[PDB]
Order: sequence, then C-alpha cells, then structure tokens
Amino acid sequence: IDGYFKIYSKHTPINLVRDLPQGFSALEPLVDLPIGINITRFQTLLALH
Amino acid sequence: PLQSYGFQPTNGVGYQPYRVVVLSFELLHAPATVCGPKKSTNLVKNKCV
Ligand SMILES: *[C@@H]1O[C@H](CO)[C@@H](O)[C@H](O)[C@H]1NC(C)=O
Repeated sequence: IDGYFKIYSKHTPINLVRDLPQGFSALEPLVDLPIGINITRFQTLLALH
Repeated sequence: PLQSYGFQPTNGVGYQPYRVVVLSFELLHAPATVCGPKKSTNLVKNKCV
C-alpha cells in the first residue's frame, strides 16, 4: 500500500495438518516498509530439508 | 583522464581544499522516509492543550 510492504501475523493450534483451524483470526502488523516497489507475483521460498 | 590537485599548506586560500557536502531532498509520490524529529515538549495534564 502506497509503497509500503506490510506483514501482519498470528499463531493458532492445528487440528488437521493439511487444513485450517476454525474460528476468527485477528492478525496484527509487525513489518511496514516504505520501499516504493510494486509486487504482482508471490513465490513461497522454501528451505530444503 | 585524471590529474591531481596540488593541495599544499603553502597555497593561498583560493587553492586550499574545501570539503563539499550536498544534501539533496527527494520528494516523490512515494512514502517519505527521512523526517526531522521536530522538538518535543513535556506532558501537561488537567489543562487545555
Ligand atoms: C510500479 O507501477 C508504476 C505505475 O505504472 C510504475 O510507474 C513503476 O515503474 C512500477 N514499479 C515497478 C518496480 O515495477
């Protein structure tokens, strides 16, 4: 937004490894960076096991 | 292409070295990131401020 890359986060227990926890989330901002560069694509970066 | 300056302690003032620093301010339709802190005051309670 307006040049800022923002990251919000939260942690919730998992009943199913392959699915989501139920109930409402309410994530809070941690990172807000004034870069001025657009994102059109997202790639998850994985670590190798 | 390059030629050195004879910066000697015996030169008159016009030929003495001067350190030049230019602070250029870039104001774009982008987030601002270099701000003055302005001056602070102390907190006053129970008065109109
Ligand atoms: C972001 O989009 C704007 C609007 O078209 C464009 O001027 C700018 O070059 C883009 N920046 C990047 C890093 O793609």
